[PDB]
Amino acid sequence: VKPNYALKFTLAGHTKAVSSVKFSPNGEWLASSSADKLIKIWGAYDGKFEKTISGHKLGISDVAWSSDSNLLVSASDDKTLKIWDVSSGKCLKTLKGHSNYVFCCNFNPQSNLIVSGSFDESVRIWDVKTGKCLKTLPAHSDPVSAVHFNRDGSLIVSSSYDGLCRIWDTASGQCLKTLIDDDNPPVSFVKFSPNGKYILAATLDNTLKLWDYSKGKCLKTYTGHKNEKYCIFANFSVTGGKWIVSGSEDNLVYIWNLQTKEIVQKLQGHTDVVISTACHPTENIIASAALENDKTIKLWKSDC
Amino acid sequence: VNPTGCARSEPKMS
Repeated sequence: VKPNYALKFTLAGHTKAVSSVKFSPNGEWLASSSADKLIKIWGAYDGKFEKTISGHKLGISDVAWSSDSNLLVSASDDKTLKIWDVSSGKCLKTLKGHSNYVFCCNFNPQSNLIVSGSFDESVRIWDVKTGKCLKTLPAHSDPVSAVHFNRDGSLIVSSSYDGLCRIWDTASGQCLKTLIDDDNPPVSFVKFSPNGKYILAATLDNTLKLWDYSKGKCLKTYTGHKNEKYCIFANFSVTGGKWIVSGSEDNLVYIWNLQTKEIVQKLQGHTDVVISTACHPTENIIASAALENDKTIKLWKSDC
Repeated sequence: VNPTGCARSEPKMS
């Protein structure tokens, strides 16, 4: 049965483009990052402003939660990542090493490691406790648009404008597999699926694809949206109907049926590119965020 | 610099 996501709250406060929103694993909070150099924390269910976290010298392209909902990591144009204690709002560590904008980041499930991708075309693996880089992977031949650990942290998937998705062995940093397209469009986002066996990849030819990791081939293709210019997050929605969720450059949130690939909803309201969406871990709630003409985050709820 | 303030909000060049 098709979802009926409806706008419940609009979250204002950032002063430039929002870049990324993420729900805490415990379901309590939403974190947002922005080109305004700030991270903001909001109540996950009602969008209530909680706090602002500051320290980066330039704008931020991504933020991510640790598994216990206590830490954040952010990726900044200032060429660093920062690890934050959410409760105090203080910077615990500044991760230095990248030679150009840091674009994407994630903790592993154990949350002892952070992975980052940068416009310097590398992927780095960092130790959370020491704040020091463990491995630098010569991952790609163009900017790295996304990085994500699998469900036991043993694998990292990375994507790049070079047209490749690569899967890396976390422990050794060595490449296990490269996912290949003849037509080779820039890859703007990748993420492992909730069951651990698929990878969802966005390409800048208005397409999302679900890849079978084991077989190294595409299973599902999702189209209808607009995506040629920005690295827009995408998600698996699993709390109710099994959907794929993405932002779009026509200012809409798109929701597809994972199995049938049919568009089941388009959420209207934003007035600029929807750069980021996230799905609540237990409730049927979507967060979306938009670029500079809008600069708000919206919370949508569905009955199913 | 990225005129919009961060890499992700900057449109990709050809």
